[PDB]
Amino acid sequence: IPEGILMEKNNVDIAEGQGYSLDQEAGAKYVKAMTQGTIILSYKSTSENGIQSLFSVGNSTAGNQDRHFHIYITNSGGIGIELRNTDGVFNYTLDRPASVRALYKGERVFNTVALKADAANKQCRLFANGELLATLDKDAFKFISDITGVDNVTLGGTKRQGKIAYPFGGTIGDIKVYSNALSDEELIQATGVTTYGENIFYAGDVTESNYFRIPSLLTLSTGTVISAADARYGGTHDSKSKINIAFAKSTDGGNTWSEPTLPLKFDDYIAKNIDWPRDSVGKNVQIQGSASYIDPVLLEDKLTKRIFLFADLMPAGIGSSNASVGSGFKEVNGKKYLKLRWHKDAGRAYDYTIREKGVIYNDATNQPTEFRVDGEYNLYQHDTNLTCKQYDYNFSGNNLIESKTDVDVNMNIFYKNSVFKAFPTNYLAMRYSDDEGASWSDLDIVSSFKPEVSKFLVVGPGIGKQISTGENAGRLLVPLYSKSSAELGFMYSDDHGDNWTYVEADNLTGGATAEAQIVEMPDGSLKTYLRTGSNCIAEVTSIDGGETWSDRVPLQGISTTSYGTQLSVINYSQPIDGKPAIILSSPNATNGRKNGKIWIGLVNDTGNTGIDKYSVEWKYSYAVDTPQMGYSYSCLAELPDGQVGLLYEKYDSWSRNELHLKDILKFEKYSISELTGQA
Ligand SMILES: C=CC[C@]1(C(=O)O)C[C@H](O)[C@@H](NC(C)=O)[C@H]([C@H](O)[C@H](O)CO)O1
Repeated sequence: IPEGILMEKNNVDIAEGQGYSLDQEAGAKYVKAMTQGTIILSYKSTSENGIQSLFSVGNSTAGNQDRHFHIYITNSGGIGIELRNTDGVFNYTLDRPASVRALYKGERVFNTVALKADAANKQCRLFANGELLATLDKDAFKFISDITGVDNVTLGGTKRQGKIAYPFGGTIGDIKVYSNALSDEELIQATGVTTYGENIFYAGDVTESNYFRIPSLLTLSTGTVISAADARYGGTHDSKSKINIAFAKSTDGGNTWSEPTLPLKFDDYIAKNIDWPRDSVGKNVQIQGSASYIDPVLLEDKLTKRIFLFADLMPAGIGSSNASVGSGFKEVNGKKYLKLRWHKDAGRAYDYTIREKGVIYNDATNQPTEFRVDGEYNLYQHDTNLTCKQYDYNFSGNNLIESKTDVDVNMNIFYKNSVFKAFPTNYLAMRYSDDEGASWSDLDIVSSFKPEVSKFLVVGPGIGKQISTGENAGRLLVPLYSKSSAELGFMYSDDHGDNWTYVEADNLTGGATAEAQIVEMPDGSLKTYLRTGSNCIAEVTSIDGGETWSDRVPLQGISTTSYGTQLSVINYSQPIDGKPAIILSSPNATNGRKNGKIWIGLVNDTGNTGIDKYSVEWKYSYAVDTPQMGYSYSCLAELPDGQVGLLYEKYDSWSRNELHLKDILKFEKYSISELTGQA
């Protein structure tokens, strides 16, 4: 077998289920005997077949259907390989879900992939569109030379007992087969020739997080576009993990983004890039003793130009599912204060409070203690800052070891090793900025209003809303949801963010995940669209600036799942078809988070008054990709030009098979012309 390229073919159209024989190529005899090597190919799939082999080499004869090697893709964007010679001899597999796409802006696009079988390092590596997707190490390295009775080299399928299995349909732009193992750098470069959309946050940036989730995108009145997202360090798991909130901005209409910052973060556990295991056991493991921030909301007060960032604040080892019932506050002298437990007191004895100027009081004696906290909630004993050892986390087999290091960090009331510990329920935190993120104010815990009967009261991620007209013009609103007397709720402010008031929008006690977003009607009334625990998105209306809301009404015509997914709905500044318009984003499948679509709803005045004054006609729907392609949480924003920006999760964030994937948060832009099917 010679060194270098054994075979190359260009522009090969393959009819679905037909395949294409490469048996008469000059180098087929070498390819059928490869001991190692590299395969790189450019393709465009036009088929909806479940599994589609791009390239294969194997034994096509009777009873030898498990003797072959193939690189394949799935209609849901997965990519992988199978190296087989019957299960008793060997069956090596490697794959990564949501690695390729099928359609972009209405047309089928090319993806570039590569497999590297490195004999010297006894390792296999998969690449696609400029990214290293997965790695497989084997002590008993095997390749094509190890398959018994190889008799074919095929494009677009795998020959099994004389039939074309895993049928591809489309075009193989180019394929190059090398007997040598090219470097990872060469493959990143080669496959990086085809990319779609862009990343704002990514594995390797200064956040030091390998994973991101829960997008927020907002264009400011100044033209600057800002964004935020969960920087999920310990895999893509929800809280009871180590998560910080990342932030970035664009001053050129969303073309390039700044170096990300971490406006909301904890230091009890180190922030580091770590590859979370994706095996059936390790994938379920999550960080146990870390405090975190989760689910961001961005909002601008157009009058003052001030911006706000809200997020849920989870004490050490807490998440919504295990938060304790209670407000986390205690009323003394008619004023609500954050309550604390001295580490040497009884397990449930919260006998202290943080009062004026952060001074901690002994509630029993009503006398100040020798401790206090600053605007960051870090402890001080007699003006000396307290510290504790930062933790690190590493896997030893399937076990996650969380151990103290030698690094000292400031002791915070939300940390597990703090001398004074906060009540283990969730909180609502916020910071404001008057310089578009160059600096943020002190930590403001606004959840003193948390109902004492509630398990959790959290935010509906995305953006908030400021009323632009009517009697309540100027009012700031942020959507909330809880497990208490009400499910859907809101917090509003009439003094530009200085103080907030909580509102219960219903009397549902089930605690379903009612994540919602708010839109304003022409007269200042409001309509809120929300995820529900039923098979539909609900709509509620308010005629009094969000103080009271109508009963939930199903949003007719827009399909969803029973468990549901967060949605994004925004106001658009110009009329569409001459009418006021709102734009909605959400996966459209009835099972699985996939088939994302952007809808345009036109506001019509029915001629009635009150809650029934307006009716929204969802006139247009725009499919982002093919039906099986993953699409989860998202956030829309009207960019300074006429475009609509979209920051979304391009994978199924609910699936137990798609956890811990890197670089799935993508940013794309669409014109109203495109969105209205008008090309
Ligand atoms: C595993 C994903 C949970 C999540 C969701 O995607 O449904 C994401 C979101 O971040 C999360 N929020 C909090 C505060 O935990 C919720 C939540 O975990 C429940 O799943 C409610 O849907 O939904």
